[PDB]
Amino acid sequence: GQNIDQPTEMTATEGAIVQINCTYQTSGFNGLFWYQQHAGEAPTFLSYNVLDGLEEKGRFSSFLSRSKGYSYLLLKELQMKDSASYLCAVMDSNFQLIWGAGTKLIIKPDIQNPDPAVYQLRDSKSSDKSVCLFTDFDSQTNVSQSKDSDVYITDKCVLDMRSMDFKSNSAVAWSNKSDFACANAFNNSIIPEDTFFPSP
Amino acid sequence: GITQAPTSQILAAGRRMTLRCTQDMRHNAMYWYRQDLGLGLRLIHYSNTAGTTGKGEVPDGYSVSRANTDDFPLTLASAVPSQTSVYFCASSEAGGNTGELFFGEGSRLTVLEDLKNVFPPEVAVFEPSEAEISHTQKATLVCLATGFYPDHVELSWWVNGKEVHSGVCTDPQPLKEQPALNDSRYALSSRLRVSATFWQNPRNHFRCQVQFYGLSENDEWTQDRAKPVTQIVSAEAWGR
Amino acid sequence: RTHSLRYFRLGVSDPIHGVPEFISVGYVDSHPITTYDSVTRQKEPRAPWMAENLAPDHWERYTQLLRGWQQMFKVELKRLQRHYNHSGSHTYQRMIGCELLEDGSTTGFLQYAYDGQDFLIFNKDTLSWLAVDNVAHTIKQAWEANQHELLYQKNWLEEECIAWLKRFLEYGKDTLQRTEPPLVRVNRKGVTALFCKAHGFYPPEIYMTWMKNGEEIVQEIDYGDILPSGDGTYQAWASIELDPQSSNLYSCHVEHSGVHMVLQV
Amino acid sequence: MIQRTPKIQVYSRHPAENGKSNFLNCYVSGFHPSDIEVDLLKNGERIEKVEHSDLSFSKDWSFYLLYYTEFTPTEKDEYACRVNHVTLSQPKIVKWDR
Ligand SMILES: *[C@@H](C)/C=N/c1c(NC[C@H](O)[C@H](O)[C@H](O)CO)[nH]c(=O)[nH]c1=O
Repeated sequence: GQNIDQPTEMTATEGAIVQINCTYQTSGFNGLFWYQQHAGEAPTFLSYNVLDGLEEKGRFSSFLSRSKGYSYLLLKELQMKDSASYLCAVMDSNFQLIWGAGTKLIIKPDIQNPDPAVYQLRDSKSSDKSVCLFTDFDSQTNVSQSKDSDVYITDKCVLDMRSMDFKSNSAVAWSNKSDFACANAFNNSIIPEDTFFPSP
Repeated sequence: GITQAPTSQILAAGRRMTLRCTQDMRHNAMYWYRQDLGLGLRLIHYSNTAGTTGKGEVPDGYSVSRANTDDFPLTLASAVPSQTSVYFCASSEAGGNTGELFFGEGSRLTVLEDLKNVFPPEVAVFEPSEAEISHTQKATLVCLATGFYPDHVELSWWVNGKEVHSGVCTDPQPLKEQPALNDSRYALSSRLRVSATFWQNPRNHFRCQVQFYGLSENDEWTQDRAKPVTQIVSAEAWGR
Repeated sequence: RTHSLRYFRLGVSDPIHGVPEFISVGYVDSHPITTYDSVTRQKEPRAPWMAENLAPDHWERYTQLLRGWQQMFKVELKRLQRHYNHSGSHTYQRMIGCELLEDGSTTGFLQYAYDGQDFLIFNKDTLSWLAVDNVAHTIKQAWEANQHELLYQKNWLEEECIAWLKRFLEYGKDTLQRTEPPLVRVNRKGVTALFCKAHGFYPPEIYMTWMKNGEEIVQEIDYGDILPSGDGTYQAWASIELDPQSSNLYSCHVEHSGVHMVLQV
Repeated sequence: MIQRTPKIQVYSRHPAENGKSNFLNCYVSGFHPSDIEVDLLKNGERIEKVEHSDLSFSKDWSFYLLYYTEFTPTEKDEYACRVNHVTLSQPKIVKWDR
């Protein structure tokens, strides 16, 4: 074959449905595979289709149309653990498995009680850094990389306190600059209007 | 099932590396892929059965053998910078049918023209904001691993001597400290959030541990700083 | 015209010295197009118009596939011979392929044999395996438990095989799609017999028969086989025995590639 | 087990006109298993320059082969095809009947 095409990235909400598309131009067709690959880990087999129609496996279903040259992987009732890359692969006439570039699926947690705030973490005796934590904001909030080259800001990360069934977003900002405060750390991001800034 | 080794490796350009791959599932078909950002898995070499092997899409610089069913070693005769990649070994009961692939853990290889700028992580832990404790009755510790290169790093949290995962969020990817440069050093952050009552127990111990895969004994080192061998760098905090 | 593509495999346990334990060749119609065996370990063309139109990449990829298929075929024969509790040398065979008929309809087939007798036969419409005995029944169960492999086979037979066939048909069209008409004669051979004889024709499909009084097809006709003459054309015959006490008038009828012919004796 | 004995047919490529160069064919078919020995005979003696197709496969699982040599047929030259097979206790000789 020659081309396997799938979107680079998709973002959906926890509890919703997402359809991940894979189109293929190949010389010959002997079936299409879907694999799941969590970041930093090995791909694992999800499905195989080769005749037309829909095939279900738990929360995931896989569809194929040979005439249109495409398939989708359907994920229902999305959960955070579905956050992963999803890889499409087609066997061609020579039975060579041809791999698409993968679709990264990002899932926004349902934050039931948002309480956006920026905190200053306690200094470490062994570091010249001061550290700021933007946390408990709603999932529609995006965190921007900073403008100041000597201020470092991490992407938002969803943590799960499984004991209390509680999820929260946060992003970390840090610097050794003398002119660096938590009150200004995330000024390049659009943050909620009610974001709580504890006084020093 | 199927095992790949080693799983993380720095290499001077010119060195000979052999990545090992073994499965005891009695699969006839084995595969070596490299995975690179923005591309689909690319096949290097493959073997449909013992006693034969074939060339994949990108065989050059690589060789394999398959004298037996179980083993499929990938050899790089003389490594080059472009061979920095993540290598996956995979097997299948039979080649070219509907039976799926079983992947090994993956091997992260970084081939460097000059080891001159390999750095280990600086690790630091920052204790929770008191305002957070008051406002939320929760307490978030932060760990930072900074200044390391390459990005072969694994961060783990340790509470009272045992590794934890609940309440932890580590960045999935490290960030470039200077995005422009191509030899830019990296940073990685992680958080551990506990209940305020758990944090406020004096006997509770928190440690951030960062495993770094770096140079080995036989690597030449000429820099005036400490040789960045494979090592664990950690930092701790006690409850208050 | 109707055309077909098929691949055979032959496996032999404990073969005599020199003889390969594995052979596989493809055909388009009566023409060999590919060959592989456990001695050469290479897939090679058996027709000039195959070698000329398929790059080395094709032969390299399928050589690797065949080396795998060779191994699996041995393991399968081993398993059959164990289950039959058979000693000595036994054969395993496979045949897969498809036909593109003149009216544009298609057929597809896949089947196996042990010691030259049907063993397992695939039904791509019911997606199931017919088993001729309880050794075959055991395999049927394992094979049918793997639904994806059945689906895969239906797809290969119905779509891929037909695509391969149209492709090879184009490659060999100067051979496969030509027509060389038969030369037909009648020969008389205390009993007399009329022999209707055809030669020089291509394709090998030909219909020969004897009629009596132009109205009825003769019962008791001896049919000769369609034989390769060695030059890429074929020959055949059909005979009837004459009854001196009968007033029957006889004629040879030949049909070849859309042309009918009658030789009145 | 079933072993199938080879059908043996001996015939010329073109209709034989005495004195005119031709090809003598021995078509050996319908046999199983595949091991088989085929010789073309010149007045009782084997011909050295004999060619043959690769072993061929039939739908009914049997095998076939064509053996052939160039010849100039004469009135006094008798030709034959000698085949041996496991189904055969001794070589079977089939004469070319013109
Ligand atoms: C060259 C294409 C040789 N092919 C070949 C095949 N091919 C048909 C088919 O792909 C195969 O039988 C299996 O169903 C797997 O796809 N079959 C065979 O037996 N021998 C050959 O040499």
